[PDB]
Amino acid sequence: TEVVMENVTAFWEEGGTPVLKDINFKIERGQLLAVAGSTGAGKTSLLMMIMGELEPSEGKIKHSGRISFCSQFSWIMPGTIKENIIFGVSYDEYRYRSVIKACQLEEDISKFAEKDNIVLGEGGITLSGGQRARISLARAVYKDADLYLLDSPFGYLDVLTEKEIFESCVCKLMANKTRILVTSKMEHLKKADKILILHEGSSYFYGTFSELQNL
Ligand SMILES: C[n+]1cn([C@@H]2O[C@H](COP(=O)(O)OP(=O)(O)OP(=O)(O)O)[C@@H](O)[C@H]2O)c2nc(N)[nH]c(=O)c21
Ligand SMILES: [Mg+2]
Repeated sequence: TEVVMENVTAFWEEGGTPVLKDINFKIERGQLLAVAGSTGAGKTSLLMMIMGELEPSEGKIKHSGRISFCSQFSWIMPGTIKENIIFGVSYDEYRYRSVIKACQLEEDISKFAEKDNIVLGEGGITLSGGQRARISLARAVYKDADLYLLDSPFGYLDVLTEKEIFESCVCKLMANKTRILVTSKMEHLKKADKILILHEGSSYFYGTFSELQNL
């Protein structure tokens, strides 16, 4: 197993309301876990526990190795689009190009005369929300890691572009990698190896899409 939570409960504030309550799941190496639930359900807080930023008050957690995290809030730093995606990791042309194709960024980049050297974050280009989201996702996917934590990464995308990038990036390009994707979309839940739906900190459902259909 690469990631396990067993009977996990946690609090952000000593003696507040628990942000996660008796949570259970397991992901084997290379699988995809979909994490769903309404705002404030605890999805980002669950990822923070995996990243060691929130400690359990009850229960056990297993994970090892390097993490790459994609925030639900896209961001860019001053530098070229290539520098933003590689973000300090060593460069490889094939890997970089594979990521930007999987993220549909090749189309955007081909329209600038400076191509991958277009400068972001310095008052020239103002990117759209969807462009900034795809760059943020590409940054997280380019990094080599044992576990990818993708927190609602499809912000501002129309539903067909979201579907296409889910399929080319999260399912195909990342097929061999352990992934946790925070997402609400039916096709993502259907393609995941497991689904965890959170509601106000609790496990509303944990199992497969097939199991849920049989209910
Ligand atoms: C991300 N985060 C959330 N909280 C609070 O933890 C509770 C669960 O908040 P959440 O951010 O985990 O919910 P979720 O990611 O499901 O919501 P969404 O992104 O809108 O879809 C809420 O009370 C937050 O205010 C947080 N509280 C502290 N103290 N530190 C944090 O980093 C933090
Ligand atoms: Mg969140």
